[PDB]
Amino acid sequence: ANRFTSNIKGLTQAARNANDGISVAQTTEGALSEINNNLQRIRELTVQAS
Amino acid sequence: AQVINTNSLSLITQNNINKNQSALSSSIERLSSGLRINSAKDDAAGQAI
Repeated sequence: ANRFTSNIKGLTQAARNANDGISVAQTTEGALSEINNNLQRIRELTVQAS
Repeated sequence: AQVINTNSLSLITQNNINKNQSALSSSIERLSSGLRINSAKDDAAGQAI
């Protein structure tokens, strides 16, 4: 029972820590959306100025 | 009843409910915008093309 309790607490803590990764990746994709849109805009007036 | 120290019966439902908010939030956020990707979460090839 002691081993199972320790294992369950560890699994719960790891499961809680896991969502940190998806939060970080969501922040990163939100940040790089700016790079995507700005690069597309640069391509836009690059086509314009060609 | 016999077991009370861990009420498994109450705890079973929470798993399904937690799996449910994922689909609920996904559907509502795809509705709020006119787009279906709305993120990098979904199939990234479709949004790349």
